Amino acid sequence: PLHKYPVWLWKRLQLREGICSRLPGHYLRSLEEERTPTPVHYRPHGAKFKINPKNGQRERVEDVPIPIYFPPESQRGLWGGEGWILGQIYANNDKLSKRLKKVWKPQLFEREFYSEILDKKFTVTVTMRTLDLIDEAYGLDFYILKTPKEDLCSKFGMDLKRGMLLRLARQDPQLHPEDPERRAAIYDKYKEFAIPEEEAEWVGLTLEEAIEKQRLLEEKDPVPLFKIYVAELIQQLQQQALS
Amino acid sequence: LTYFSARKGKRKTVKAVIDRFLRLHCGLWVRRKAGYKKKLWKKTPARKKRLREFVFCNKTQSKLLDKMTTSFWKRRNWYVDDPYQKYHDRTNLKV
Amino acid sequence: ADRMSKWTSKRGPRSFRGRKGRGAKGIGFLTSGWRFVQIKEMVPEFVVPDLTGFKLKPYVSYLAPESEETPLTAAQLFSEAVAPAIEKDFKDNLEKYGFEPTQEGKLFQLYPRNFLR
Amino acid sequence: IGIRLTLPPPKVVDRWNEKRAMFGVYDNIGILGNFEKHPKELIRGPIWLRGWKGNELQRCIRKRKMVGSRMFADDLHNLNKRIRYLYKHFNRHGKFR
Amino acid sequence: RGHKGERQRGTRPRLGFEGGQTPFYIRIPKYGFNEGHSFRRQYKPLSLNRLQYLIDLGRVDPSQPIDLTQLVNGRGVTIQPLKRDYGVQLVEEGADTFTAKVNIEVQLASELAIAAIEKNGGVVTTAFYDPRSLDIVCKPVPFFLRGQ
Amino acid sequence: NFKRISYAKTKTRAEVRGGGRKPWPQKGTGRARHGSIRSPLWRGGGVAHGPRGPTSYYYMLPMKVRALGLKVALTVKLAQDDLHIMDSLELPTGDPQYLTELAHYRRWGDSVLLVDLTHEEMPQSIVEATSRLKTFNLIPAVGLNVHSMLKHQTLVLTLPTVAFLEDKLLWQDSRYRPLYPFSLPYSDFP
Amino acid sequence: ISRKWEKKNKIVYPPQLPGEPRRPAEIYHCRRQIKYSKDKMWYLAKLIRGMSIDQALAQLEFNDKKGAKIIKEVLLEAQDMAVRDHNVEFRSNLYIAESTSGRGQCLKRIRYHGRGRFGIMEKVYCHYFVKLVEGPPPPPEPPKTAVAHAKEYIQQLRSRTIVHTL
Amino acid sequence: KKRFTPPIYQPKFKTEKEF
RNA sequence: GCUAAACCUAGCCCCAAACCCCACCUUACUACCAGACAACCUUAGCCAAACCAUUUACAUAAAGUAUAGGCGAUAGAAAUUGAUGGCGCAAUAGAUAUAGUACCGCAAGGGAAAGAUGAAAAACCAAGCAUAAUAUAGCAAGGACUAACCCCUAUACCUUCUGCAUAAUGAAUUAACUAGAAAUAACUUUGCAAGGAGAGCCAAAGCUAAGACCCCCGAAACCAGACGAGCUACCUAAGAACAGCUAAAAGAGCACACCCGUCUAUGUAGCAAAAUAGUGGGAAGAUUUAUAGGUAGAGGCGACAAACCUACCGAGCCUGGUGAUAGCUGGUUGUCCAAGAUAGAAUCUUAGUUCAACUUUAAAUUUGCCCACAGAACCCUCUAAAUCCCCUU
RNA sequence: ACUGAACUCCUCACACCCAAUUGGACCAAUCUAUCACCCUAUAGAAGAACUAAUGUUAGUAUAAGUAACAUGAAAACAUUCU
RNA sequence: GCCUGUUUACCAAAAACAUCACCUCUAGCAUCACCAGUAUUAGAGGCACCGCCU
RNA sequence: UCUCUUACUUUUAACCAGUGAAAUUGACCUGCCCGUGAAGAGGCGGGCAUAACACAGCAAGACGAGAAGACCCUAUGGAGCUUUAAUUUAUUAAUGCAAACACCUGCAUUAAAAAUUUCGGUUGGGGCG
Ligand SMILES: Nc1nc2c(ncn2[C@@H]2O[C@H](COP(=O)(O)OP(=O)(O)OP(=O)(O)O)[C@@H](O)[C@H]2O)c(=O)[nH]1
Ligand SMILES: [Mg+2]
Ligand SMILES: [Mg+2]
Ligand SMILES: [Mg+2]
Ligand SMILES: [Mg+2]
Ligand SMILES: [Mg+2]
Ligand SMILES: [Mg+2]
Ligand SMILES: [Mg+2]
Ligand SMILES: [Mg+2]
Ligand SMILES: [Mg+2]
Ligand SMILES: [Mg+2]
Ligand SMILES: [Mg+2]
Ligand SMILES: [Mg+2]
Ligand SMILES: [Mg+2]
Ligand SMILES: [Mg+2]
Ligand SMILES: [Mg+2]
Ligand SMILES: [Mg+2]
Ligand SMILES: [Mg+2]
Ligand SMILES: [Mg+2]
Ligand SMILES: [Mg+2]
Ligand SMILES: [Mg+2]
Ligand SMILES: [Mg+2]
Ligand SMILES: [Mg+2]
Ligand SMILES: [Mg+2]
Ligand SMILES: [Mg+2]
Ligand SMILES: [Mg+2]
Ligand SMILES: [Mg+2]
Ligand SMILES: [Mg+2]
Ligand SMILES: [Mg+2]
Ligand SMILES: [Mg+2]
Ligand SMILES: [Mg+2]
Ligand SMILES: [Mg+2]
Ligand SMILES: [Mg+2]
Ligand SMILES: [Mg+2]
Ligand SMILES: [Mg+2]
Ligand SMILES: [Mg+2]
Ligand SMILES: [Mg+2]
Ligand SMILES: [Mg+2]
Ligand SMILES: [Mg+2]
Ligand SMILES: [Mg+2]
Ligand SMILES: [Mg+2]
Ligand SMILES: [Mg+2]
Ligand SMILES: [Mg+2]
Ligand SMILES: [Mg+2]
Ligand SMILES: [Mg+2]
Ligand SMILES: [Mg+2]
Ligand SMILES: [Mg+2]
Repeated sequence: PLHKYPVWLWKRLQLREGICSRLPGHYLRSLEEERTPTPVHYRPHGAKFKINPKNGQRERVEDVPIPIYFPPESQRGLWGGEGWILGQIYANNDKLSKRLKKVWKPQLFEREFYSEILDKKFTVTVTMRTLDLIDEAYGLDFYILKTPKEDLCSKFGMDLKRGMLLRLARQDPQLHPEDPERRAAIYDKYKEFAIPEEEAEWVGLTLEEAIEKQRLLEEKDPVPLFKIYVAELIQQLQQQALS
Repeated sequence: LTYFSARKGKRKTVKAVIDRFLRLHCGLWVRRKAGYKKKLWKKTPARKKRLREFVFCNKTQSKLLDKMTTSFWKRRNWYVDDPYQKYHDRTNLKV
Repeated sequence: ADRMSKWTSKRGPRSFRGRKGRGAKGIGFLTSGWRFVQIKEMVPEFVVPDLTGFKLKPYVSYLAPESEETPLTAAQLFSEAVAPAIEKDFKDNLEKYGFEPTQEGKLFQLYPRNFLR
Repeated sequence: IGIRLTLPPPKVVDRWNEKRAMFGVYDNIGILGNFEKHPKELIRGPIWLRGWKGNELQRCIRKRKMVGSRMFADDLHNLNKRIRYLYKHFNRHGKFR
Repeated sequence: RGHKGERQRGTRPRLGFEGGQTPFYIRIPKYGFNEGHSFRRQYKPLSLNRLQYLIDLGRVDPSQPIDLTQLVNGRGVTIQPLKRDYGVQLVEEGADTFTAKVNIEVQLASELAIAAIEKNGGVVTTAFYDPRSLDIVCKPVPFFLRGQ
Repeated sequence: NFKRISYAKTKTRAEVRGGGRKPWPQKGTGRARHGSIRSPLWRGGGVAHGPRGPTSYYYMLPMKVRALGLKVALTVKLAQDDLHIMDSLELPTGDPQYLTELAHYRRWGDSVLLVDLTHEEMPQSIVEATSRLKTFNLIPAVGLNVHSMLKHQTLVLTLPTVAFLEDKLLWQDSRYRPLYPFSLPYSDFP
Repeated sequence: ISRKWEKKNKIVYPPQLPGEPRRPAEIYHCRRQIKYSKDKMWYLAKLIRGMSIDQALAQLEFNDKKGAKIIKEVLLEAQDMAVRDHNVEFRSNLYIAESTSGRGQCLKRIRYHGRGRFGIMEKVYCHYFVKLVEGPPPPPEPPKTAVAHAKEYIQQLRSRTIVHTL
Repeated sequence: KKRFTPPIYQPKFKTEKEF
């Protein structure tokens, strides 16, 4: 027979049914949205149309992203959308020659970064692209807050984003205690990224982590039916006495 | 050739034919003589003139090219200024 | 080579045959020298009542009225046990009426059940 | 001995049941109804061959294209293999070439 | 099916294969006969004979400005914009016996066709139509149903 | 045929369960060479050339051809004295016995195809009379078809149905070649 | 399977007219699914064909084949039922008009051979059938004498015609 | 080389059938 | 008259619609003790290119178009357009399924067969034989005959082949099953007609629709992922065995158990898918062996014999790609009639194919064959049968 | 002189003897639409026809009642003996 | 062929493989083999006891 | 062992009783000689012979059964192995240049190791020529 729904919609159906259904709306929308990552390993075309030299006609041109493999070690570091390129090459760059499997790996450096919002020194395996992006963003905190998930491409990066956003939302006095002026200066500097604490809590959570968080939120020991029956009987007797 | 394509189920055209032969709507296929650009220094003027000419094809060659090209290539084309416009139809042809 | 037959302690070498049991619940532990220390508290003590004078024979007389089945419910138990006292003291601290906040501290805890049968 | 020794049970066919009696009605829905509905819209059956016809390879290609995502795993594997085999047969085997 | 060989086995080589000899369709040099065919503009011919026939049968009304929409509606010409047709070209055929006075707008026109139209008191103008406008003008009702 | 969709399918040797391993080696066994126990030769094997998938027999005759077929059917009925025109299909009563007796008295055929202009306005009397009958079938004007006209011995038409059929079938004569489907708006087509 | 031989005992003939020869009694008996080869049973059957019941019993009593005992039991049962049910006056006035053996339902077993190969054994079973007819056994067909044989030859000579002519 | 074809055993039920 | 024969429904196929008490990860199905170890990583190959090496597919329309491509086999868009059951099976069929059971394999895994009464059971026909063995002589029949045989005539069939009774292949026989799928262009028949078509497409009588049109089994192989060191190769842990005699701390001698297998005989569907009897080598050592563990196939292990790795290892087994491919062999199933044997060229090509020639069908037209003179070379001194051409007939 | 073909004649009737291939006329059975109603007709369809593949499954033959297989002896069936 | 031993389980048990002995080459070193070792050691090999010559 | 074989015992064997396979098998009403022929006849031509049957031996023939010959050739069919066969270095080891302030990454070069694939045709069979 035939399935009622296409197999590619089964994950979305599971999202719509169950504890995933009880997950907050903003988190579900963040999971759904699939904005394309910034080009890293391919040069994007300048425009949507190009005059092809062969026949001198205007043809639509599309940017097909190069598949990127992110090894698990990447999720413990900050690679600026950079990963392993697992592909193939033609030996001597001629298609009439042998085809060979080629893996291009990024150059990883161990560096230390200071987070003003977190007030903590983090040692991170980083790429030169990530360093350049940090310089462009004018700091690790700015880079973390500005970069979306699809470009940050790091569970550690998203956890840092969640921590920074949570501290911004709560205006935590734990940021530089006994220095309220400095704390206020930092919070004002990173004000524009402040969001509600409710959203900041779920920012950057995987689906499994969100499921666990929701379960831990809604886990309640069953109320004894003694209390429910007592309340109902008290209410009924109150009605009898009143009327 | 591909009689039924795997994506559309249609008959495919052999582009090698399109790159070498011209079909006249009457059913005639025009071609250039092989070697017309080869070793012209050793070829005589008459041979060069023979090789520089556009040549028709046999009945069997025409049938083969028709089989190797799809119907789109056999349509009636009203190009703006076609150098072969007058040759698309036969005149005073008996049988 | 026999896969469809149940795995029992009768099958296998000496070690297998000794190690596997038949479902009997443990009664104690093993100390040095393979000496079995039997713990009395782990031995199920059958609390058999005194049947002397009991008037309920195993079978019921066929000349007995038939009554509708009424599976006891939590609401029914509350009505028959707690509701009278609740009404009396409402006309005139749920622990006094009977509610126990936590099963802990009891010999027979209802959940997780810690008693046999 | 491949022949039965008894007459088969009589087969009675109701030539005037509802289906036979009303068969063919609305086949001219288009020409007789201002062409609001095409007669092919009266065809009830598999989604991938409603008002469409083709050989086995074309039918398999259309089935995979239209309902392939909703097919069962082994059925879809069988359909892919059938498409592969039919491609090879129709494009590489036959008397005429 | 024959006897053994590839023919009976149903495994004879592809069409165009010549047993290993360089095929006919490959030993002929490549020439740009059909280079840019999909980019060459095509204009359907509209002979003055056809125009007179349509006018005489009333399928094209000469009392109103005649253009591509009116020709298509009268079924005097069949335009296929998807097949790189860019419109209609007037053709001198039938010029001698053309007598209708008409205001016809086409895409291309021959000198003799223009001369005939103007001699019969009519007016002729050549108007360009890019593929999208050409499709819309040839089939206006579908465009109006598109809602754009 | 055009509505026909045969749902007959057989498993080919690739789809029959199992049959992956070679039953026995090529040589030395003294038995016939085989590559799988599910080849068409084997018991329980596949079907070499069987019905494959749900197959459609859909094909469309030209609408002019189908309209001409309707016209020819009507002419055949009239010439063979099976066509009966009516002012209206209103019956004195809804009793099927009355309709059957009327047909028998008028010497109609064993089967009568009654036609009315539109489904909605069909008289309640005739609706009730024909709902219980098997060989008397009531259809709207839009439902007329050659197969039913031939299956039913006599064809009963009303005057508005006659006008409807005349207009619809005659339009095909003297209609243009379509520019686009007639469902879309035209200058003069309803 | 077929069991017509048993049914053959249930046919009832119409009463005979007074001026009609007395119909000899016919008794059909059989034993089914005997653990014996029908080929071996056939020899015993053929041996007892056409003989009186007593002679057949005497011959079988002193035969070493296993089937002999079974056939003797079947013949004794046939005699008993002929006397009790088929109104046969004398036990000894019966002769074996028909005696045959038929194939029974056989079971298939495996015989193991020397190199992982095998054969298909057949646990053979056979049926046995007898028809007993009342009256003395019919006399054996006498060997044809020289006189009769020469008479046949002369008849053949006289039967000659002028072939392929008017 | 040495050419050996292993014996093929028939299914047991065929010869284990009973009345 | 025995074996037997049949049977109708158990169910299944394709669609539509619709989204779907206790025990058990240790040796699973085992009540009850200090954990830490936790997952992402391009498919490949067969095959096609007649080799193979780059390469080779995984609603309609635009369109098989733009493009890609040892520019070759082939691959191939987008803009834009608008989107209620059965001429199914009915127990060798239909799911493998009465069942993933029985059975087979260490394991992965492979994988069956079948039943038929009746409202109530609390009622003639396949093969093979038997009835009934056989008579001189012969493809077992035919012509016949008064007559079965005797008389005369007659070299089974299929495939393959130049040619088969061939002592070339296949076939014991019965029942059942078992093998020609389709486009382009043509042909026939309709509809309409300078237009046809239910958008797109075609059109210098076209166009729409229909009819007709291309098989089955078989490798050795290749790749991917699993399963295998209970056999065997080697190794690890901790064990066990080795009488007696001679000699003396021995890779010592004779010789039991034990291990092996030199030679002979038997056996060769065997007792045995490697055995038996005798004979023989070692038998305190580099020995033999029980137990548990380890090394896994682009591999392991190897006192190298290309040994052994679960009976078939020049590289295991199972599953999948896979209906691999095969120019090679075999097979390719109703009746009847008709036409039908014929130069060569190219080809990694001579076991094949394309073109030609021949052959078939349908159609248009007018010359086709036979052939009278006349005519077609000297080199060369002479020189064949003949040939070409060719009106008439 | 005679005998002597499927040559020829004779009386009647004529499509009724070439492999591969090709053209054509019929057609068994099945289902479907209408007929028919002791077996059919006109059409539409198709898993549409088996003397042959060391073909698959099942039955039964041939080899063949053959090759092979088995129980130490007596007895009271207690027991004894070899 | 030095020897005792090993080998193609299922056609070859041998002159073949190994073998003490001798010879060539590589390696200056530790926490999973080599190795819990360190040039008189370890590994990769050739040939084959010893003895005489070259 | 043999000249040179013989005698006996057991098994086997033959007969009786029980149980009861396998390969094979186109159909067989299954003779000899000569000749013929697809080049060696039970079946064809000319002769000869000829009641029907079991049972036990034999191995001259049925080009006997068995394994779709291992020899040989062919296939643009495989696979194993070797290479100074073609194409590569994807993998390792070195270096050199970048990048970073030895390691890792990118790019080149050199080796080891391998990997994929092929190994034309005519031919008085094939090879050599
Ligand atoms: N094509 C098709 N129609 C089906 C199938 N099952 C049911 N139907 C149709 O479903 C309709 C209703 O089925 P019924 O059983 O009569 O009624 P129902 O139980 O309400 O139906 P459902 O809602 O479909 O379960 C009828 O027209 C059936 O023919 C099926 O498998 N295929
Ligand atoms: Mg053949
Ligand atoms: Mg050939
Ligand atoms: Mg070549
Ligand atoms: Mg398979
Ligand atoms: Mg295969
Ligand atoms: Mg099946
Ligand atoms: Mg038998
Ligand atoms: Mg290839
Ligand atoms: Mg091929
Ligand atoms: Mg698109
Ligand atoms: Mg079945
Ligand atoms: Mg019979
Ligand atoms: Mg033969
Ligand atoms: Mg042969
Ligand atoms: Mg044979
Ligand atoms: Mg072991
Ligand atoms: Mg000792
Ligand atoms: Mg020793
Ligand atoms: Mg060696
Ligand atoms: Mg060797
Ligand atoms: Mg093995
Ligand atoms: Mg094949
Ligand atoms: Mg003929
Ligand atoms: Mg004569
Ligand atoms: Mg068939
Ligand atoms: Mg048959
Ligand atoms: Mg067969
Ligand atoms: Mg027998
Ligand atoms: Mg014998
Ligand atoms: Mg014997
Ligand atoms: Mg030695
Ligand atoms: Mg030794
Ligand atoms: Mg060893
Ligand atoms: Mg050996
Ligand atoms: Mg050994
Ligand atoms: Mg040996
Ligand atoms: Mg040596
Ligand atoms: Mg016997
Ligand atoms: Mg001879
Ligand atoms: Mg004999
Ligand atoms: Mg012998
Ligand atoms: Mg013979
Ligand atoms: Mg032989
Ligand atoms: Mg062979
Ligand atoms: Mg060889
Ligand atoms: Mg090859």
